[PDB]
Amino acid sequence: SYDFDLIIIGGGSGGLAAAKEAAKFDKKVMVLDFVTPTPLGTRWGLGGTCVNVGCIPKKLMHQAALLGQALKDSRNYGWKLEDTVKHDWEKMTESVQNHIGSLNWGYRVALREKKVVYENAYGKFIGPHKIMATNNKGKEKVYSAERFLIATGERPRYLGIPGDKEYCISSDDLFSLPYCPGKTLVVGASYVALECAGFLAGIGLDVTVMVRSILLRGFDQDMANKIGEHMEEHGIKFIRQFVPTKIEQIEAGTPGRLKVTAKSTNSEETIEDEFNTVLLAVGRDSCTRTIGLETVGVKINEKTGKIPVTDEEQTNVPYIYAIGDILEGKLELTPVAIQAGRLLAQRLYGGSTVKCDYDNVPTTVFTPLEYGCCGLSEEKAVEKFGEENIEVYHSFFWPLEWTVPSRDNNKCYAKVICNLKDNERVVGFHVLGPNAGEVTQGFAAALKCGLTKQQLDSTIGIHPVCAEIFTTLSVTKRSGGDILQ
Amino acid sequence: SYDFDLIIIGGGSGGLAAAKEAAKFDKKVMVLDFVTPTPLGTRWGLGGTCVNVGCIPKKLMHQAALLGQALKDSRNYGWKLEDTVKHDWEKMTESVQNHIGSLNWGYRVALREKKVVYENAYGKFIGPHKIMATNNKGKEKVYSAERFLIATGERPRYLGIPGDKEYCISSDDLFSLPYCPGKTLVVGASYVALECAGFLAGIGLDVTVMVRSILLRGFDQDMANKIGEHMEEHGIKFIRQFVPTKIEQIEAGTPGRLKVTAKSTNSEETIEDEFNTVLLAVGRDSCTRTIGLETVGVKINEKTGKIPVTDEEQTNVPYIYAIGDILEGKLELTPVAIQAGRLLAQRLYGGSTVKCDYDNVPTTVFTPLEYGCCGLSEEKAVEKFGEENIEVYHSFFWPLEWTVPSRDNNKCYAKVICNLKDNERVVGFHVLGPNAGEVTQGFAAALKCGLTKQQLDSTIGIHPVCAEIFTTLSVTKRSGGDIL
Ligand SMILES: Cc1cc2nc3c(=O)[nH]c(=O)nc-3n(C[C@H](O)[C@H](O)[C@H](O)COP(=O)(O)OP(=O)(O)OC[C@H]3O[C@@H](n4cnc5c(N)ncnc54)[C@H](O)[C@@H]3O)c2cc1C
Ligand SMILES: Cc1cc2nc3c(=O)[nH]c(=O)nc-3n(C[C@H](O)[C@H](O)[C@H](O)COP(=O)(O)OP(=O)(O)OC[C@H]3O[C@@H](n4cnc5c(N)ncnc54)[C@H](O)[C@@H]3O)c2cc1C
Ligand SMILES: O=S([O-])[O-]
Ligand SMILES: O=S([O-])[O-]
Ligand SMILES: O=S([O-])[O-]
Repeated sequence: SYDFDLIIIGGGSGGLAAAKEAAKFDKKVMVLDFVTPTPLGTRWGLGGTCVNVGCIPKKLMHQAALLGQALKDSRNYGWKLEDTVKHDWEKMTESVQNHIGSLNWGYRVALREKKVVYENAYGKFIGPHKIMATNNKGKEKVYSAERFLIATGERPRYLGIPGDKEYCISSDDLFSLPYCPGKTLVVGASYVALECAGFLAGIGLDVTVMVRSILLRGFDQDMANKIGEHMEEHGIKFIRQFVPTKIEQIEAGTPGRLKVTAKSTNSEETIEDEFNTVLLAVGRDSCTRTIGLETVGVKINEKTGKIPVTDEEQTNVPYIYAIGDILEGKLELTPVAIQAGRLLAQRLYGGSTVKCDYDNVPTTVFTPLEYGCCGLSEEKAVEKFGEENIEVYHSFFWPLEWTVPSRDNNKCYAKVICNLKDNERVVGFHVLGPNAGEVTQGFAAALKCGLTKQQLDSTIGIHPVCAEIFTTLSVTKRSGGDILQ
Repeated sequence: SYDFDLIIIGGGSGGLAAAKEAAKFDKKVMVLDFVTPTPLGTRWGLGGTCVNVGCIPKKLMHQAALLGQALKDSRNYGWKLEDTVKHDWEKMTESVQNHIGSLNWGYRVALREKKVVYENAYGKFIGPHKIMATNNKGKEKVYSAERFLIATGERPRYLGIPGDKEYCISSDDLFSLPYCPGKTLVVGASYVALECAGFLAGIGLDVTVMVRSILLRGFDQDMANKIGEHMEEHGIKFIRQFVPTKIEQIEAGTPGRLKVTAKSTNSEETIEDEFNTVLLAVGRDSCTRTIGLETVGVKINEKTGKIPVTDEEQTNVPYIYAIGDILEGKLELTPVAIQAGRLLAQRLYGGSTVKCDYDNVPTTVFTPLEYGCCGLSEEKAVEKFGEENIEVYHSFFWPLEWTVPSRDNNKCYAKVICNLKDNERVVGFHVLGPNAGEVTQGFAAALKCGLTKQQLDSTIGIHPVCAEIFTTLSVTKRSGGDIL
């Protein structure tokens, strides 16, 4: 018989959630987790991308930037605070790493209490029902299991140019960087790029963002553009329609000096500039190519690296499942991986028939001005239902907290997208402003219940809170009405 | 015919909202607003309780307290900030009044643009379809209208004891107080009492709360008790089951020194202590007794002062309507008054048949730890549906922002209340934590759509944000499971 009921390959958000849930049904479970180091040698503990080099440290550094702004705001509220307050990168990073270390330990303890075997080893299939585990010393051991769950996540992509691995960093290195990045170039335009750029500027750095085409491809573009305009007003420089072709080291150091050469995407024009740090945020690649899928028959999308799965998270191979960021056509989010993992365990071992619902899943981008959304972008809604059947209600708003400091009127923005063919069903929700994620969450539940504009209008606001703007939206884009407060 | 289509008595949240909406239908409208001064002389501009002496300044002073805590938190996030930061009451109050002054102006401008007549005069009915308006010099003018809207709001209550009007203040005076209150006694246990106590402590004052019976009567009591415990851990002192019997002035000043004597509610025990400022937050009374209702036949509840109305906001007198805090059995909230006013204007003049919906209206209490809720308290749900038919799911949580400063784990708290006889319909929602109102608003919209537990569980969380706790609540009170 098999060594385990279930072996899980990857101890991140999805893998750990599935492992804890499967162990409630008295199953024998092993989790394999290993962190291959970045090209410059960075590694970390158990818990995956989110805990170590993703959501958690990112939000903490965003909070540090927010706190910088709160120091300024406090003066008009009467706090007698000295004029210049400087920021200490090492102190910040030490507190972030301390918290991450406690999570690393929490997860190890938790697996032990649930009687899940944890092996700090890299897993690679070698034949049906069999996997090889290789630890940090190169010792190999072979294990078998009745079922397997692939939850290996992704890792940052490089550009394939001279000097990129040698001199640049990615998000994987940023969050434990042992020196202040200094003058920084962020290459890319994903949410990670913009978030990182945002918090680095918010702690006082000179930041530049180099963008291949557009910001936040896949997100509502009018929202994306407002985010960018706000970043630019707060001193972040944008270089539009360029990609780096090489990175050269002018001087080593911590940080050193780097010369970046870059080429226009739509012409032959070339540019050069120098930076202390270059952060590459040009996508992520799925960890699906070096895990012996070919020895067990698992098919993947050879071009993207993603794994297609059934609506129960089964690969083409019936005893092998997959969840999380490696899935094709799903979403790269922690709570999605967590829900997929828990529900999977419940279907396999608890008799449940409930499937993970990947529709209308909310997100938030933690740019200096935060952006929460759920459902369709305006352009997707127009594509799906037709322009004549879509009504968009919108407004600017001004958080009360920002009045006394006297800043940033008419930046925060709210809209809902309604389908006129279906009782003005709210098919998209978008907010730009503080605590955007806190705002969005409950409206995402309301979308699950079929919220219509009429229901939304009958809902009473809470005063004085930003979110209440959603209960009185009466001006449509189609009307051409003015929406400046 | 009449001088006006509609005369509105009271230029506060409800009255202004109704006036702006009625003017969209090309009606001739007047708003009467007058602010009778507090016993110590405080007065203010157009806009009502909320703008001048309620929601707006209260949330701004709450924000000042929050910023104090942010100063502390900033150190662990790497900001090299000096050890002691002091707070300046006058600077805070000056900025708050400056903002209120821009709102006073905004509402006058907005009436004028809508062609609504604004008269700074106190209104008192004198006969059918007729009202007398008295200005600050005592000049009287008579106006008529086809319909009237009463929206006069409420004012703070005193205790009826020696020294109370002479030496104490209320919320009406607090927000423009020209000096720092110093050592403060807050008398009462309403949301106003606790919010004011909370921000005063948050800006560094020595604060004591004197409570007659319980905290936040009318609200979920387990939530109320957690709020109080949190206040107490942060240095707010509570005096339990006492009421003041007199206030005596030891020394005049700004602030002075006051001696408060108080009596136990359930014994003969007596106590004394001294304070710089005494803030009374012991309820509010409806401005319904000095407006000539008897000359037009409008019936009120003589005991409470509140006005019963139909579901269309009509009093017993068919050309006279009422909205806002004075209504019997409704809710004392700005957005409720605003909605009621707008929808009333639309029914009277726009052919709408839509009524204000007073069910599952959310609220937030802006105590140091904020409390948002919507729907039923646990004890009201149990009364209404029966204990065996109620499931409560709950959990503590720890905002990520609080980890690095390393404080206050297992304080923030979330629960939903479900009706097992109706598909686990979520009939109550409760959250204790930061940004509680931002969290509660969308869940209130979900309650309007009939949210069930299954739908809530199928909703995916946003990570890492406090509100996501609501999407994974699996532990019930009934199960006895541990939730730390
Ligand atoms: C900068 C950044 C910010 C983000 N912010 C957010 C956010 O705000 N909110 C949000 O919801 N999501 C966010 N995400 C995404 C979130 O991190 C991922 O959605 C989530 O971690 C994916 O979980 P997972 O289980 O699929 O993979 P991971 O958590 O990446 O776990 C994969 C684990 O498997 C390990 N592994 C890989 N191959 C092997 C092998 N062969 N054997 C053993 N172990 C292996 C990996 O090292 C890792 O430990 C962010 C991501 C990044 C990079
Ligand atoms: C300290 C405090 C905090 C509060 N916080 C909140 C909160 O966070 N959120 C919230 O939603 N609500 C809050 N409220 C309540 C909110 O302020 C009221 O619900 C709301 O203002 C009621 O609006 P209204 O139109 O009923 O009356 P008001 O705005 O009180 O308006 C009544 C107006 O009529 C004037 N007036 C009275 N009699 C006459 C007369 N005879 N003739 C002419 N004018 C007259 C009054 O002076 C006043 O201008 C708070 C209240 C207080 C006291
Ligand atoms: O601005 S120079 O140090 O890269
Ligand atoms: O291979 S999955 O698309 O059935
Ligand atoms: O106003 S009643 O006396 O007709």
